[PDB]
Amino acid sequence: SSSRNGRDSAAQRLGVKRFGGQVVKAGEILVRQRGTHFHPGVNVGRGGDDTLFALAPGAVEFGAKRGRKTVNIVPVARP
Amino acid sequence: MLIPRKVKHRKQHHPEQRGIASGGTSVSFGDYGIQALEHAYITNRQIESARIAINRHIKRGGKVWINIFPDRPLTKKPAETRMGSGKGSPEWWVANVKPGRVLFELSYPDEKTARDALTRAIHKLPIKARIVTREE
Amino acid sequence: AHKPVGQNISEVRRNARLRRHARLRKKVAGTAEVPRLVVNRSARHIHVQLVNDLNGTTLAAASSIEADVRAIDGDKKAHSVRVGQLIAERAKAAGVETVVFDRGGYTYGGRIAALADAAREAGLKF
Amino acid sequence: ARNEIRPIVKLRSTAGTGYTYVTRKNRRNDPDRIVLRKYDPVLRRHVEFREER
Amino acid sequence: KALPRLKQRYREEIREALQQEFNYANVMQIPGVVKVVVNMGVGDAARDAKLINGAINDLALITGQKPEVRRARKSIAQFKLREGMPIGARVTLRGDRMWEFLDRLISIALPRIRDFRGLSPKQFDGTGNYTFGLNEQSMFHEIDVDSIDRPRGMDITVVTTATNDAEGRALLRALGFPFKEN
Amino acid sequence: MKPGIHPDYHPVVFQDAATGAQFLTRSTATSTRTIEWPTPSGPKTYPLIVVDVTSDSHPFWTGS
RNA sequence: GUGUAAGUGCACAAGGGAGCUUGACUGCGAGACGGACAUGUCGAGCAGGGACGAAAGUCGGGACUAGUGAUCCGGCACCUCU
RNA sequence: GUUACGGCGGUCCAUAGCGGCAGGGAAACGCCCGGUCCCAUCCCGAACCCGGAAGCUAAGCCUGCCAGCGCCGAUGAUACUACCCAUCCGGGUGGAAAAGUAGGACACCGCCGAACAC
Repeated sequence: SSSRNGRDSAAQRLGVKRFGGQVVKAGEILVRQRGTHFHPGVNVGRGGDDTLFALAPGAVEFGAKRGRKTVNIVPVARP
Repeated sequence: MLIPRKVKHRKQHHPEQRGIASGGTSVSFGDYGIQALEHAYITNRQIESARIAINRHIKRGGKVWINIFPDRPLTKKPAETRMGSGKGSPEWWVANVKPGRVLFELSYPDEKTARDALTRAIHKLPIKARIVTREE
Repeated sequence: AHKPVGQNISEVRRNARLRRHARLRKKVAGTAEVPRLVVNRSARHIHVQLVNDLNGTTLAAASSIEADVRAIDGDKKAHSVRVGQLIAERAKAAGVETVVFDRGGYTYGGRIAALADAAREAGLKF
Repeated sequence: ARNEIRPIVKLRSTAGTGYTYVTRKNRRNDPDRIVLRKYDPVLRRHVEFREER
Repeated sequence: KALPRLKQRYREEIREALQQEFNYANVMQIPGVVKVVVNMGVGDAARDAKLINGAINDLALITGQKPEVRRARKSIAQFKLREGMPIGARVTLRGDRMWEFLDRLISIALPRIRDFRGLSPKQFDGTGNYTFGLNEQSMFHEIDVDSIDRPRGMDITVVTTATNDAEGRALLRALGFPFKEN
Repeated sequence: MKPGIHPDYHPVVFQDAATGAQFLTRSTATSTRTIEWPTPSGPKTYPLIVVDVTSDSHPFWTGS
């Protein structure tokens, strides 16, 4: 007379965190993710948990490189 | 009786009764069809009753197509039990039927007997329905 | 009405080369102050370039087709060596000291390696 | 967890003239215990340890 | 500075005859044998892991090259078969060694089979690759036929750049395989 | 092939003991598997192997 | 197919295979995520001393997420602290 | 500058693919000859590597052709929907698919090198 279900796992707060256009510093986290849904491009690095981060400051551009959505960083214009 | 041989998930939500048909709004394989007008869940036993109603009204020869199959279950739970403590087991199987959808298609020569048969099969179902010719 | 069946080894060797070259290329980069040294080999002769992959442009060039390089007599290896000399001179004229070395989808050793080692000897930083 | 004689067993990895116990948990149904091993100690440098429990 | 029998013969007569038969534009279209293949499925890997070594030794003595030991990539337990159990040996042959092997096979052993009426013309496939099989190794004088402890048969298959069975059979005829001439 | 040596490789003279239509050629058959009588059939001398039976002494498609 | 559940990914291989091998290191850490709080997660880059590689460069465990339990009280080795 | 050339790259990567037809080999791309030397096969100079240019453009590759296997793809309408009106029903302002259709398309672009030339 039991429901043997009921369990669940607390969240991990995944997804995009710095969308198109924004200004990001270095080492900042663009997206947390399990697999490489989004891949790195230029001035972008990968983590251990397939997190992404910035290697050079600038601003974002979610473009594709041969069918795969990438993330990039572009040079800000110095004031 | 109509049931599937196996479903992956044997406890499903209740189907939706919102919206009009997308397919089965056109007679396909016979000449004289049935078309729904309302929203409803139609079960196994209803369709059995209806096909028997038709075959006992033509009685010799003339074909009957059933464009529906009860591939979505529903869950009763045993009697006099307080609410809670889980989800009941599947007991009868429905097909959702949105308005515009076609259920049955006959192929018998004379329209008299055919229209009459379809009417006898309409009065075995919970829905308002109407009768269709393949024409425009 | 004679007709073949399937893959020739020329096709195999070609597409495998492209396969592993664009495997390797993941790690190699390009820039006008650190360009890529591509090599493109054949049985007879050889070709090389200095590439900027930021714009897919080219800064230097050389090959064992030019009569001045055919003026070598020695082995294929010696042709390759003099080629490395020429590209060192040309690169350091056009203003490049440091580079990487892309083996272009070929194995290191033999003509490729003797080229590159001659270049390392004659000044290029790799 | 506990201290049962688990398949993944043993510990301690001590150093020769290098007293910086580096630790690792490994099995023990396999044979070996007189070769390999290396790491950086104090004041010293990349040299060779034992697995000495 | 050397030439095997079948290869000298190949470059002398057989290319000419196939040209005069099939009338190719380029001679590059001429059919030519590439390699020869040998295999032995032990099959009792789960019952004798030592017949494998026996077969290795036999094929060594037979072909003059240490075989390859083919592992079982899948595990099908209705045969005891598990991932990595050695089931068979395999050898590739290319060049002068190949031509010498065909010379020996055609000239010593296949004229030593018991009541050899003929190898079929129907062991081909798609274009002309001849895949036959031997029950015993009691035939090669290469083998020390005193020491054998069991029959350990084998399976041979001969691959060629021929494009169809007609060209394959014609080439292998010119090279001297005893087909059943039919 | 390469070290992890294979069997040894030397020539051979397969002397036709049927009708004297002998063969002779390079082979991987030697110390491994050879017979005495280094009979030169050619400009050089190399082992010989009695051929108990062969093609021209084995009635078949190629022989009656 | 991916050691083990599922998903997200992996053929550009993270799948399969072979050679060396211990970075399954030490001293740190910009800036960030998530955030009641304590916990938790990644982290480029610098230094010694190394592996591999021809070099560029990668290596601060495992394709990623689970695989464990705060504080107190005791125990073992080392310290130029008392 | 230029031709039926080769090589390195790019496109928010099939408008670029697969298959069929014809056609080309000057220098180059190739295939091929052979394992003397570096080097290599979980066995095999098959591959990788080395030394050369007898032979052939048959194949790879490049060129044109075929919209056929695949892809791309609108306008307008519909579904759905935000907001508002509305005693159930339904409706108005804006947004707007998928599929389908008309069609498109046997790719385009950049750099160096050759050959060719004033």
